This record gives sequence, structure tokens and C-alpha cells, in this order.
Amino acid sequence: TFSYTLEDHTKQAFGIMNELRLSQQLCDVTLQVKYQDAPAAQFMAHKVVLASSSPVFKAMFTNGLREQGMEVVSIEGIHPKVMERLIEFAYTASISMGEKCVLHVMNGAVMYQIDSVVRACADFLVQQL
Amino acid sequence: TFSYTLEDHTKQAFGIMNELRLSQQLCDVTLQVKYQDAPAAQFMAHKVVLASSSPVFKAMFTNGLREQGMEVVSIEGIHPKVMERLIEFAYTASISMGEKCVLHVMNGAVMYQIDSVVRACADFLVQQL
Repeated sequence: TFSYTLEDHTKQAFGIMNELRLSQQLCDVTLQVKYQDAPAAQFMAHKVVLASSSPVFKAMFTNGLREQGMEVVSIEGIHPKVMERLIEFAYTASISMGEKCVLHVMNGAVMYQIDSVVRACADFLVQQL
Repeated sequence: TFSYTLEDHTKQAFGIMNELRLSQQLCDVTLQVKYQDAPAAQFMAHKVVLASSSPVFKAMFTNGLREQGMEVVSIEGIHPKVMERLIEFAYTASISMGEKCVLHVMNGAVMYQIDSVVRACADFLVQQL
């Protein structure tokens, strides 16, 4: 038989998936993030991408129903900027923050079981010692 | 600032996206493939993943409408096994075929503008000379 693999493929396809998110195309979930006194924010995304990067989103979205179109999800207890950075991680494989954001991002990463990000924020805080 | 990147992330997330496809979870498009006298076949998938690997699927799915749930798409002129192998490439970054399938797969890859696969099937046919 003949077999071929493009190693860069998953990188490239996520690059296009991030473009479709920024263009709000093919999105099926709107995350409405309200945290304490911060202004409410909204993030549109694709459930299957969120599901691929967070076990908590996967279970949140996999239910027996064929949901029709655009589901709104109310998100509590995480700041808008943290959610934004986590969504960006799901779509880009990278995350960036100032040395004083690192703690709230781990909080959010623990809450959405983003294993990779938890391990990294823990390494950083320990190195600050 | 503090910055982190998981290089394996896009690989891992596609691995979960392929699992959700095999489990028919979060799918929003069913490709009904009828080719000549071959039996009709069906493939469920996620539009945003198809869109990320084929410029032709992207334009096919990005329209002004918020489509409600599960769109059926009739696909002509490509054999079921070729479509299957192209879908698998979109979700796994790899494709495999016997030395006599290579020509029909390039046909399908040209038809869906899967650049990476076209270039590879062309290299193989030329090396058979």
C-alpha cells in the first residue's frame, strides 16, 4: 500500500478554524460570561473545537439531543479575559498573560480541565519562589 | 509577560475530534455519497473540520444563513471509499490507499482542493515511471 501524512496539517487546519471563529462563521455556541462587577462579555465558538480541548466542554455539549443551531451558555465564576485566553488556547495551542494574571488563568484552566495549561501555570508559580 | 505553547495540542485535539466523529457526536453535516452503480453511503462530520481542510467545503458551508442543526449534502462524482479516505485525512492528517487507488484519490483531492493530498498523489504517480 501507499501511505502519506502531513505533519503540519493539524496546525494549518486549526489556523483556519481560528479564522472562522474570528469571522463568526459556522459557530454553534455563544458563551455569555458574566463575572461579579466586570462587564458582561460574549464569545462565539465551535462546540467541537471547545470539546476537543476541554473535557468539561465536551460533556457539557455531548447530550442525546440534536440541538438546533445556536446554543447560548451562561458562564459564571470566571473573568471574561480568562475565558478569552482559554478559548484562544483551544484554537491556537498558545496562551499569553502577565505575571499577575497567571493565577486566575490556572483557576479557569482547572475549572475547564485544560490539563496542558494547568501544568504550565503551576510550573510558573513554583518558579516564582 | 508569560507565554506558553503546547506543540502537541493540535494533534491531540484532532484525535478527540476524530473520536467525536466516529461516535457521531456534535455532527452538523451528513454527506450522502452516491456514485454510479456503487451502493450509496453516508458520512457524518463537523462542517468546521471539513472547512478547515478543504477550501471547497469551507465555501459550501459558509453562507449568510444560520442553518438549524443537521444539513444533508448530496455528493456526486466521487466514490464512497475516496470520500471516506478524504474525510479521514481531514480528521487524522494521514491517508492510506493501495497503489491502484492513488488515481481516484487525487481526482477526489483535486475536486475538494485538498492541496496537501494532491501534491502527494502526484509525487507517487510520477515515481511509478
